[PDB]
Amino acid sequence: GDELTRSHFNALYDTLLESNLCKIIEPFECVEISHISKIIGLDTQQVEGKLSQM
Amino acid sequence: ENWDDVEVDDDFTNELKAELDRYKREN
Amino acid sequence: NYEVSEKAFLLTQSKVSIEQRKEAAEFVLAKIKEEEMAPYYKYLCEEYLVNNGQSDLEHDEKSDSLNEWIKFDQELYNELCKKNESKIKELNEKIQKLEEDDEGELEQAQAWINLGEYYAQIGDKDNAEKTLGKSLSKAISTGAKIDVMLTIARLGFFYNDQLYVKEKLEAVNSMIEKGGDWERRNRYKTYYGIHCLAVRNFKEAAKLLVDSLATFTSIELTSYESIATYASVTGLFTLERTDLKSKVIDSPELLSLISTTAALQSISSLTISLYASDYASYFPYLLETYANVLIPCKYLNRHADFFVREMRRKVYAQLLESYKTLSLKSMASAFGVSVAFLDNDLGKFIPNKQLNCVIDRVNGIVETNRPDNKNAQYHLLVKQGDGLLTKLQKYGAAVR
Amino acid sequence: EFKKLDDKPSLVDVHLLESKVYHKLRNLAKSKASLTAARTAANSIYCPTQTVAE
Repeated sequence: GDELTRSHFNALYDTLLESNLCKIIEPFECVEISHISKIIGLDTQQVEGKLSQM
Repeated sequence: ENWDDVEVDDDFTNELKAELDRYKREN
Repeated sequence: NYEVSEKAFLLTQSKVSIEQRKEAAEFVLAKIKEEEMAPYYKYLCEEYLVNNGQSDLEHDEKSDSLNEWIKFDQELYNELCKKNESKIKELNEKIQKLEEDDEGELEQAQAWINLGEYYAQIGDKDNAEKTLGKSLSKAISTGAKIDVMLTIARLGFFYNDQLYVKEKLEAVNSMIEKGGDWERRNRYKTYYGIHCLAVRNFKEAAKLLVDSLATFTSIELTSYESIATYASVTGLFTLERTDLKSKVIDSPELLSLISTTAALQSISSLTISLYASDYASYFPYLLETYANVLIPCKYLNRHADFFVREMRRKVYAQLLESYKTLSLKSMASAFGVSVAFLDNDLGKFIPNKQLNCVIDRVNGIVETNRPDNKNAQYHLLVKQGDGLLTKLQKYGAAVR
Repeated sequence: EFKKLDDKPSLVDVHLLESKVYHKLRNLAKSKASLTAARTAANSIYCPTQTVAE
């Protein structure tokens, strides 16, 4: 119901995701995308959409 | 300056893209 | 006088509804009684043809139109002589008495300047500059300098002249350079980018439009929503995605232009879809931007197809930078396009050397081409050798 | 017409609502300016508890 709360909700949505994105980037890259969505815990389309935006 | 100004295309105006709105509901 | 040229511009090309020309005809019929539009009123049928251009009762007698209010009558013929006698002949004898009695100097210069505005009401560009020519020698401060530019600025919007206008504005600024406020400076800047839209200078038109403020309103020369459209829409085609984030989508001004006037739907629907990386609904936003914004505006009809096609080239370019490859079912299907239409879009983009990518058929994999270690030391560096080789020996081979 | 021509403390009441106009407008230039004129006048004119705390 609050626009300011939802505006910061996506700020933490990208903040907590970035903390999870830094988990897969710390080891060596060139891995399978299907295993990336299992580590983060979201759908394959959701991970590819938000990661490409950054 | 090559394949740009006067040659143009003579497509991509109306009838081509107007059909694309119907394709979204056909899937 | 731009309010007449802006509305009557719909009389040229309307592919949607005739009522757009009928609603705009009310402004032409209302303003023609207060001020004579005769030079532009006759210029309607003498500009574009085979739409409304075949209807005239004076020069060539024929009727083809979707609007019947562009034809001459006995009322405009009588009012043509009445405006010439009342607004000119009556006020010309009063100024003539001031020249014979020798009263003041600058006051007599302002008399020809004030009278020169009546020549724009009756639509005489020849005597308008003649009255300002006598007051040009007596002009000192910016009071009489800008008023001369006002008539020259009317030549561009009212008479549709992109040549003799911008040449005179550069001469006035070189004479007395002050600038006053931002609105006096935008007249030397914002209008300069408007004339560049005709010759298609790409970024050279939008250089001074982005830095221009959204509070600029010249009334007769230009309106509030007119500059709001030319500044916001043109800045989207020019500035790349790096500048779209800190300027277009986030602005203290531009965000107030589309919020007040909802007929834009450009800096919002287009930029959010590019920021959210959703191209499924990004395509139909171009139709509402092309048909309801680009077409009805005057100076936005010069490019026509050069608008959307440049965005159709840059919409996939952003997706190519975020992935080393691409799928066919996610592009030629999920985006709303087809296989044959997508191949025609990207078919002419690659050979023009604007971007580079790889397309496949059996696998249907769209691969992104990257410069890797090439960058500017591969081509531009080799091209720089011959680029400075010809210009260096051009003046050296002729000796003296 | 509201500057020392009618009601002196009524300014902050106008600047407070004006700050909410540019806030929903996503304009930070006028919103910080309208509040600055209200915070500067806080030493000149005076407002009740609900207005000052807001």
